[PDB]
Order: sequence, then C-alpha cells, then structure tokens
Amino acid sequence: SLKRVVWALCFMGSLALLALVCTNRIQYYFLYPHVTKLDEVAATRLTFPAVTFCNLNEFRFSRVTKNDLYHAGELLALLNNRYEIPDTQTADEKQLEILQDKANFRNFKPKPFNMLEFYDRAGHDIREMLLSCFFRGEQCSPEDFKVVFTRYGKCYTFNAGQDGKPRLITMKGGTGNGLEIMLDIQQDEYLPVWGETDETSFEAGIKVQIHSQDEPPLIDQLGFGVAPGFQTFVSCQEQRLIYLPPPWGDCKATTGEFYDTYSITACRIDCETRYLVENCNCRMVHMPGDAPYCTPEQYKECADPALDFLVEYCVCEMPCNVTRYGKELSMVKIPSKASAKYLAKKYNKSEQYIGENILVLDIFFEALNYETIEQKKAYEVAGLLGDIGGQMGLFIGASILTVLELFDYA
Amino acid sequence: KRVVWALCFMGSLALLALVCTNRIQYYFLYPHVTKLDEVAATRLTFPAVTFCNLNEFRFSRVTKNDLYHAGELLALLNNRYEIPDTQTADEKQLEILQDKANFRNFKPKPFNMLEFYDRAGHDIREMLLSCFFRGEQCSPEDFKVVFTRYGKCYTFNAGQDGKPRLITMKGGTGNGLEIMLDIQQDEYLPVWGETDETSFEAGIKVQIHSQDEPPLIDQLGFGVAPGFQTFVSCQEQRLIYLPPPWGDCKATTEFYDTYSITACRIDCETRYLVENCNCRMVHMPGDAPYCTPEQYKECADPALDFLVEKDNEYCVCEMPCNVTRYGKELSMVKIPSKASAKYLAKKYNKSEQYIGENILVLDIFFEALNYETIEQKKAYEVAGLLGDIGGQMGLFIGASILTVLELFD
Amino acid sequence: ALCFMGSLALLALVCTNRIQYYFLYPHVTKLDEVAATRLTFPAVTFCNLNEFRFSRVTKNDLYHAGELLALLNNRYEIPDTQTADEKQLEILQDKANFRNFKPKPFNMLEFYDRAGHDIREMLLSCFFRGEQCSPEDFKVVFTRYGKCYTFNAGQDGKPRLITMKGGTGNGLEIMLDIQQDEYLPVWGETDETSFEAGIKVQIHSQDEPPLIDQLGFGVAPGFQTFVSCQEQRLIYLPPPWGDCKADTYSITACRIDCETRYLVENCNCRMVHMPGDAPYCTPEQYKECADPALDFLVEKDNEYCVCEMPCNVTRYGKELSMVKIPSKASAKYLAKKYNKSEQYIGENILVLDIFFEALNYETIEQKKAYEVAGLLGDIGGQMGLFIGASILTVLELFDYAYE
Ligand SMILES: COc1ccc(Oc2ccc(-c3nc4ccc(C(=N)N)cc4[nH]3)cc2)cc1OC
Ligand SMILES: COc1ccc(Oc2ccc(-c3nc4ccc(C(=N)N)cc4[nH]3)cc2)cc1OC
Ligand SMILES: COc1ccc(Oc2ccc(-c3nc4ccc(C(=N)N)cc4[nH]3)cc2)cc1OC
Ligand SMILES: *[C@@H]1O[C@H](CO)[C@@H](O)[C@H](O)[C@H]1NC(C)=O
Ligand SMILES: *[C@@H]1O[C@H](CO)[C@@H](O)[C@H](O)[C@H]1NC(C)=O
Ligand SMILES: *[C@@H]1O[C@H](CO)[C@@H](O)[C@H](O)[C@H]1NC(C)=O
Ligand code: NA
Repeated sequence: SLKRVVWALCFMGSLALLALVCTNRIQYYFLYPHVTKLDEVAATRLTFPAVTFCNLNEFRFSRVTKNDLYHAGELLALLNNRYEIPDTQTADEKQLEILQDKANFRNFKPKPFNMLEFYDRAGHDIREMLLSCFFRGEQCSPEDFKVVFTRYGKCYTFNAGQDGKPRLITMKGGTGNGLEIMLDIQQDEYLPVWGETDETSFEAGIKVQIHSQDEPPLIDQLGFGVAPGFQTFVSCQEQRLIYLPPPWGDCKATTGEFYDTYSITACRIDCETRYLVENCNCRMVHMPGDAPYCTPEQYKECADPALDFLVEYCVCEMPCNVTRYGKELSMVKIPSKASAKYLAKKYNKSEQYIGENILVLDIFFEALNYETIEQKKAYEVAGLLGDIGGQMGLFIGASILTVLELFDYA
Repeated sequence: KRVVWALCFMGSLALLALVCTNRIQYYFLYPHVTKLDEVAATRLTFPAVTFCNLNEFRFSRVTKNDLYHAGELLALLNNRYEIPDTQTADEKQLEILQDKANFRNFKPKPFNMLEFYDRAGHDIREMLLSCFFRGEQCSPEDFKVVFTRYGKCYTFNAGQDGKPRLITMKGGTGNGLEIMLDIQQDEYLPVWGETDETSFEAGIKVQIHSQDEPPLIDQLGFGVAPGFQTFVSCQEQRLIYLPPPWGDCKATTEFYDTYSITACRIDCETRYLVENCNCRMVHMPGDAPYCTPEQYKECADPALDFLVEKDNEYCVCEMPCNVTRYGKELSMVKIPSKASAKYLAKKYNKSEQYIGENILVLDIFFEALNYETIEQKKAYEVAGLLGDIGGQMGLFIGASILTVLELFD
Repeated sequence: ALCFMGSLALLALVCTNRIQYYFLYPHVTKLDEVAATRLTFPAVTFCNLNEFRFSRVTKNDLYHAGELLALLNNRYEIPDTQTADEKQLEILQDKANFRNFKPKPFNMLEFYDRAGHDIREMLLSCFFRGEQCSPEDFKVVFTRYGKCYTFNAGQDGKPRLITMKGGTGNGLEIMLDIQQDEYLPVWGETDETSFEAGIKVQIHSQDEPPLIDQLGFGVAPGFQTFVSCQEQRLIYLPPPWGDCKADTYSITACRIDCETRYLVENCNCRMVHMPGDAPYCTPEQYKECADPALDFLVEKDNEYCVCEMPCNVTRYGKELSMVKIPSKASAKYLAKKYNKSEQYIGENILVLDIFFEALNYETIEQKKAYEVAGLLGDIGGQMGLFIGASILTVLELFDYAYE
C-alpha cells in the first residue's frame, strides 16, 4: 500500500528524529550548564574596604637590642656562622659603628628571646609612620589601624571591621572622599645589605592589599607596591560575585579551622599552617593558632626546608558570595616645589628626606556603583520538560498520559 | 484498578501546575544574561582627552586686586590680610607677594572668580611644548578650554560645533596622541599652611572620555607625573544594557542635551547649590552668578560639606543604555634619557633641572584596532514562555488552549 | 471554534519569532575561573628602548647610516652642535672623518645585531622561582626596537616552564642595566628618535611572536616593577555565530604577514623585524621607498587586509605596581657589586618582577544561545498549545490536499 508506506516511511524517520533531538536535550542538561549575568547597579553609599599595608622593611635597625642580635644575626645576614661582622667595605660608617658596638659579645649573658616580641617591638610603629591620615576629609589616628602579622612583619589594617567597630562607608567617589594617608617609610631604619639571601630587598616602600573584611590579608602574594616620592591614586570598583555550587561549578557554599568564614586566603593559610606544625612542631609569625613561634635554628634547619619542599597539594576553591575590589593605579609626584619647604618645616625633616621617604596613598571608589557577576543556571528542569513535551507533542502526538496507556494494554 | 488511574491523572495534573508555575515566575523575574563579543575594525573613533594642570592659578598672574578679594580663600593671606608670619618659602616668591600684598592707599576694583579662573589659569599655549596626532603635528587650536573643579582645563578632540571627530588607523605608541607638557612648577601657588583645598601634589590630571559626556575630572581623572613618558593603552567598550524591568538603565534622555551619569551629577549638584546659596562654582553649567570668595567660605563650602553626608538620593544617576567606555592600561618610562636631556634643555631655553621637574609626555593610543561589546540579552522572552508551558501541557496532558476552553461549559 | 482563526494566527506569530531568533545565531557568554595546582608560565619579550650601542658604532656604520640615524646631516658631517656631552661628540667627530676612506659593504641586519644591546651585559640578575637562570634562557628576536630577548620562548625543544606559587618571588625576577651611556646622542628630531629611557616589555603566549612596538608596556629605571598576571582562556565561536577563525595562526602573525607581503610587493625589501627571505632594506631604500610605503599602508590598505580573532586564545592580564630602587641600605652595596656609581644605579637599574597573582585561570567562552533541539521544543510546544498539531496532523492535511 503506497500511502501506508510513505506514511510509515516518514513516520519512522520522525520517531528516530524525536529520539535524536530528545537525547540531545537530556545530554545537555546533564552537563549542568551555566551562563554569566553581568550587571551594574547604582548606589548611595558603599562600604569602604579593608586596607592592609606594610613597610617593605621588617625590623627597625635602631630597635635591635644586643639580645636580639645574638639570636637572630645569622638569620638576618648580619653575622656569619662564626658570629662576627663581615666588615665589608660596603657600609654606612655610622651604622657599622652602631653594629660592631652592639655585636661585641665579650662577657655576654644571653637573655630570653621571642620572634613575635622581636617582630612586635622591632617592627615599624604606625604611630611614627603615619604622618597624616584623613578619611572622607575628616581626620584619623593610629588608633584606627589594627595590627596584623604578615610575612612582611608588623603591618596595619585600616577599617578592619573587627572588635565591634562598624564598617566605614563613603557617599561620593574621587580623591578626597576615601582614605588618604601620608606615610613616612623610614629608609634609614632599613637593615643593611652586605650580602644576599632569599629574604633581601633592594626595594624600598610599602606593600598594600585592598581586601574585604571577611578575609585576612595575604599581602606577600596579593599585594601591590607603592613607591616613595609620589601620591598614588587607587580608583576602586566593587565587584560582587555570586558563583554556582557543584554540579554547575566548583564553588564552596558551606561554612568552612582557625577562622570562621571561608575564603581562598583563609584556606591557603591553613594548608600552610598545619603543614608547618605537622612537619616542624612550629609556626611562623603570620600563622594562627597556639603552636610555638619558630626559633631561628628551627627556621634555618626545619621550617624553611619544610616550606621549600611543600611547594614541590592543597586546593582551595572560591566561595559563593565573594566581594572583590578592582583598582586602577595612577600617580603624581610629591612634593611640589611650592610645598617642599613647607613639608620639611612641618615635620622637622630635610627636603631630601621628604622626597626619598614620603608617599601619599589615596584610596577611593571611582563612583557610587557596584558591578555584579553571577553564574546563572542555563537549563533548569522545568525548561527541559517544556522542551521534551513540545518535541513529543510535535514529532508524534503523545502525552505522558498516553505512554501510560501502552501499559494498560499489556 | 482505575483508581490508580485517576490518582495518576491527579498527580500528573499537579506536576503540570508546579512546573508550569515555575516558568511563570521565572518569566516574571524578567531575567537577562550577558553577551560578550569582540569585533574587528579598520578605523576607530578617538576619544576626547581632558587634562588639567594640578595648579589652578598661576602665581605670577595673581594681581594686587586678586590678592585682596581671593587671597584669604587661597591660603595666601591670613584674615588680617598679611603674609602669615610662617612665610616658609623662598624669598623671591615671598618678596613678589609682599609688594603685591601691600594695600596702603589701595582702591579695590571689581572681581569675578570665573574671570579670575580664566585669566590666572595655566595657558595651553605655554604648557604644550609639543603635540602629535597620528604622527602629524597639532597646536593649541586643537585643544578647547573647559572649566572644571580644577579650573581652566584643556580637551583634545572635543567633538563640538560640527568639527569631524578624529579617527585612528593603527595601534601602538605613535599612532594616536603624544603630547609633551610643561606643568610649570615655578608658577604653583606657595604652600604656607593647609586648607581643605591645598595640595602637595604636582603633575596633571587626565580623563579619557567620550564626547557625549562632560568631563568630571575630579572623580574620573588619573594622574600623570612629571619626569615620565606615560603610556595609556586603551580598549574600546560598547556596552548596551537593558531598560526596566530587566535592568535599571536609562534610555529617556535640563542643563545638557544628552543624558550621561556625569551630566546628571553635575546637574543635580548644580541645582542643589543654586537653591541653597544662589551661587554656582566655576565647573558648573547654567547661567547662575559665580560664587564670590566670601560666598564660598560662608555658604557653598558648608552647603556642599552638608550635602556630602545628609542627602545622596537627591539624584541617583542611573546608567544610560548605550554607553561607550574606554579601558586604559597605564605604563611609564623615564624622560629624558641622558643623551636627550641636553637637547631638550636647549630646545626650550630651560634648565636641565627644570625639565626633570616639569616635563611629562602623555601617550594615548589604542591597544589594537578593535572594540569589545558587553551586551545584556533577555534570557526568557514571551515566545519562549509559551513554548515551555505549551510543551508541559502537551506532555502532562494532551491539552491545548482550546481544550481548556471546552471545560468551562 | 470561531476564535480558532485567532489561535492559529498566534501560532504563526510566536513561531515566526522563535524561528527568526534561531537565525540570528545568538550566543551568550560563560565566565568561570577554575583552580589549578601548576600553571604554564608565558613568554616574556623585552627590548631596550635604545637600538644601537654608541660604542659599537664604527666609521663604516656612520658612513651608510649616519644620516639615517640623525648622526650626520645630508652633507655627511657632524652638526657640531654642542647639544651633547663632549666625550661622545669627540668620539663621533673622530669616527666621521672620511678622508681617504674606502666604503665597504653593509646591511642593516648585521648592524642591529652587533650594535644592538647585548643580553649578557644587561642582565645583572636572573631568578625564576628562586632558581638561577642565565642569558642562555633568553632567545634573541628582532623587533622594531632591534635586537630583543624572549625568556621562556618554548622554542628549540625546551619544555615550557611552569610555576607552583603566586606572588613577588615566584615568577621571573630580572634586574636590568639599561646602559644610558650607550644611547645614541640626540642632536635633532626624526620620526624614529626618542627622549625616553628604559625598556619595553611584552608578555605573550609562546605561540605568537612579540609585537612589542604596539603591545608592549614600559618599565622605568629606578624601580622594581611588579607585574601581577591572570591567565585567561578565551574560547570564542566560529561563524555563523561569531567571527573567529579555526607556523601557528595568531592575530600578530597575521598582521606581520600582511605587512611583509605589502612591503616586498611595493619595494622588494624587508625590515629587520620581518620574517622570510627577502633582502633587508638599505638606509637609502628605507629613506626612499619603505618609510613612505608603510606610511601609506596605515591610511589606505589596512582596510584591504583584515585579520579575524582565533578560537582558542590564552591572554595574560597584567597589573603594574612599583617600589623604589635601590634602598638607601642597598644603594652602596649595588655600587660596589657592579663597579658603578650610586647615581649610575639610580639612573640605569630596574628590577622587573613578573608573576601570577594566584594559581587559577579564568575561562571566557561564547556559548550558543538557541540551538536546533531547543527550537523544535518551543514550536512543538506552541503547536500543542494553540491547536493540537503535530507534524503528523500537518501530513494529514497534505494527504487531504490530495483530493
Ligand atoms: C616566627 O616567625 C618567623 C620566624 C622566623 C622567620 O624567618 C625569617 C624572617 C625574616 C628574615 C629576614 N628579614 C630580613 C629583612 C632585611 C634583611 C636585609 N639584610 N636586608 C634581611 C632579612 N632576613 C629571615 C628569616 C620567619 C617568621 O615568620 C615568617
Ligand atoms: C565661583 O566658583 C568658585 C568660587 C570659589 C571657589 O573656592 C575656592 C577655589 C579654590 C581654592 C584654592 N585652590 C588652591 C590651590 C593652591 C593653594 C595654595 N596655597 N597652594 C590654595 C588654593 N585655594 C579655594 C577656594 C571655587 C569655585 O569653583 C570651584
Ligand atoms: C632593514 O631594516 C631596517 C632598516 C632601516 C630602518 O630604518 C631606521 C632604523 C632605525 C632608525 C633610528 N634608530 C635610532 C636610535 C636612536 C637615534 C638617536 N639619534 N638617538 C636615532 C635613531 N634612528 C631610523 C631608521 C628600519 C629597519 O627595520 C625596522
Ligand atoms: C550571600 O548569599 C545569599 C544567598 O541567598 C544572598 O542572598 C546574599 O546577597 C549574599 N551576600 C551576603 C553579603 O550575604
Ligand atoms: C547606540 O549608539 C549608536 C550611536 O550613538 C546608535 O547608532 C545605535 O543605534 C545605538 N543603539 C544600539 C543598540 O547600538
Ligand atoms: C582548544 O580547543 C579544543 C577544542 O576542540 C580543546 O580540546 C583544547 O583543550 C583547547 N585548548 C588548547 C590549548 O588547544
Ligand atoms: Na525552551
């Protein structure tokens, strides 16, 4: 019969086709696809971020005591392993006099010694580095900086959000309307450079990280530099990422050892911290917990090889609520010739000092808005069924109530 | 056994109600997603470039009459009308002032801050040591004056009065705009004490913006320092965002013909200041009278310092739907080289010390000949709604829209 | 059944919308970032802004190229302008005396190589992930700035280097001496003459040549410059959805090819930075033919040679930061260490520090917005909604359209 052939001829193609296309939409769904929704929304306020900054130098040269030098000199490249000064013809005369004086161990009774105490006491004091401080055109004081220990030593966090302190906000973008600090980096307190190590800088300045209050600073890896002699502008953009969990993504939605709120920085410090305690029964200045802080012998012999080997293991995925701060750096010179003499008079320093040691850091929001980056689900379940039902109710006539009629037969 | 059957219709009917209502809610969220694209081009329209010298008024162009009317405002006179004892700056300046600042037998003359701003301001004619666009030279006539919160400022390629807008045909260092600026530090007003308005900075402020929007360079600027050639690698972005209900965008288009966040902020900030003090600042549009130095101290500084905190929503300025943004990557090298310092001093009758204190080279260009497009697309249209519910009907039931119409009888 | 005519019209309406939408070939974008344990480090190409060393310029160099280089006026003599330091003006006034001189052959590629800055003397210090490296890790490549060097070229069978940690130390950390004293003196102005001093750096995939005259950034002396990178994997869509195109293709290699086919066709000449086997331009040929020939291409024949984007692309985003060099504590030491003045150090030394912010890579991918499977579901659902229709019912109406 020609018709009931041409009929079932092209109907069998149509059932193979529905079988084909319906398999495509079930395979796609099981890839669990997502797409991205970029949006920007206007705002009237914006919570100002946390700002963590460090002097590139860890210990003030003048704050080193005789006791400090006995224990830490070989650690700091100020004594060779026989405990005396190299007398290298590279030196400041006055500093090498100060050192050999403090480094003469005749009839010396070693005293107790601790690395947090050294870091805390020898570290640069915000009270003397913070020549000037203004937030939204109102004044601020070293009280507004919370101390934090990083691999760069005693560092400070503005608007840290801790100890019941509210988070600062801003109501206008641009230079005057955020944080504007004038720092004095104190170059002549830098520990001298007579030979080289992994831990030696020719660098001079500060290191800065702008980060949310829910995450600690990781300023040795996430920092940026600000150099002396310039007022450096930091124009920021608030980005609110909302990312998708598994199966759609690799997000971490949950709660999270030594911290309470999960964040990639907080996670990487745990892997670093437990590894060092497990392999050396020891922690470093930047690590949380209760372990004893490392001794100079323990660092030379144990912790440095333990970290050196650790890199050559621990994966830390992104959280689902993440607020990031994008920034555009720009800079102009300080001081102007007109203000150079005044700044020296104002702070009892020479004009040469001001241009070698003064930086102004100026952090603000470009404008009152925040960008939103959200992974959205591409193929929900409701949309699959509409797609199959439409494909069924097209290639054939079936409903799901029909396919159940085929069981009422058998 | 047909109670298993009408149980199995009542269930499958409930499932259609649930899944179909989900797509009705989703549709009512008015969802959108984003389409990133990059498209090649053979030419590319060059932006406007607005720049300001960080100093507002040239020290040498300040007259006796200026000092009488604006001297206390500018931290050049204490409220007794004299140099403030401290006098912490070099004699030749302070000598220049002690003569200009002697009001014995002085007859005050009229004064206007815009006239002062225009007249004392840095002149593009002395600032612009050199200028090249697409390797061809340019002159101060290609820069148009605009008054900003920084004063008398200059915009390259302003696009106004029927002048064609420049284009570019190649990316990289030379193939856009390269200026050598003299910021003229020896003209900066002295600093003897501090004010809200006093800076230790020296250099220029630059904003790269489309010609459809005015410069708001005291917020949207960036700094360029003297002593460097500063490279500005730009990427053109044409973002097209969606109106309500999908977004919060503005397609509608007072003080300006074309909507822009900047035009809205300057407009709102202007209406506020005129309402509360009958007074506008130099950077503001319109026809209101310009603030006098007394009106600033007595009215506008407090009026603005109060709008900084207790206000905000007098204007939320929403984004327009068709927006061109310029991304910029800043880089720099030192100018001048040891070989070219001596040549540069000779060229401009200036000291070698001066050049390293006052010369900057600004280099604005496109990374490459293309533009990115960031585009909001609707995720769930009405046509796709019907396809989704119709299929669920034609799946859980055999139902059509006509079938549900028979059930009303 | 009266208003059936309406519901059929609505099916025509909605079905035309989703059928036209399909043919726009819509795509939307999928942003994701995925964590990694290792990460392949890029190539880094850098140039001294200065092309030829003053000390390596010979009398023969000066005869053929002195006018090309604004070192001689078109009478072949020194401008004798005292606008440069005496020792160098004496060095050149000497080299420029053409009494009894037999000119010898000369080609521009040799000059670029020999007078160009030598990688062995610029590279004061080199560390990759804290381990030492040597000028042997730098492959020479010729760009418009002359003899330039590419670290981790990935060429000559060397495996591609990786890094396992982010931050300051764990990338490439070179300390350069830009050698301000070998910069050619500047006596007058040219298209090709600079007041600048420092280097130009480009971070690129090993699969593409550097286009450092267009895509570089500047590094200045007197600073350690921090370069924080983020690896981006772009996967973009071919036609009809997009305009991407699927030794190795790259946008850079496409432009350098258009630039070379054009210059050889019109001047039978190639420039130092160009690939192939054509002869290199003589100073007169550049003067007489190529300089106007390239000038013309930018204005009229960019439009004829169009270069589309590739479909698998790895980009490197960079954030520049800097701190001062050298510190007062280390200023005296670096002078002693390299037998140079403290003022020389602050005028000639930069430390370039390239690294990844952290161990992850972003992926920006164009995805198809409306495929064919999803079209049918939408129209099929619309058919089974406004009417009862399947495709079979439409075949009954063509059966019945056999009466
Ligand atoms: C308990 O916590 C810790 C204990 C020991 C640690 O090990 C070291 C810390 C610092 C240095 C070091 N800092 C220098 C600065 C300048 C110079 C210079 N001469 N320019 C030389 C320096 N050496 C060396 C080893 C680390 C810890 O926390 C990370
Ligand atoms: C009609 O429009 C306006 C009227 C008044 C305005 O008020 C002021 C404008 C400028 C200053 C100011 N700029 C200084 C720079 C350097 C120094 C220094 N001593 N170095 C001191 C300065 N004082 C102060 C007040 C503003 C207006 O429009 C914005
Ligand atoms: C076959 O390959 C080529 C041949 C010729 C080319 O043309 C020129 C190459 C270099 C210069 C040039 N470099 C200078 C550096 C310093 C100074 C200074 N006075 N300080 C002046 C300089 N002039 C000019 C023209 C280009 C080629 O390939 C790109
Ligand atoms: C966190 O995630 C929740 C999930 O619903 C979301 O509503 C909220 O906006 C996110 N942000 C904060 C700061 O809680
Ligand atoms: C965007 O702007 C251009 C010119 O301003 C105009 O031609 C175009 O129609 C506008 N709309 C879109 C969606 O591009
Ligand atoms: C390139 O695209 C292909 C898709 O066919 C993919 O398999 C591959 O991982 C991509 N990346 C590279 C580096 O080739
Ligand atoms: Na659908």
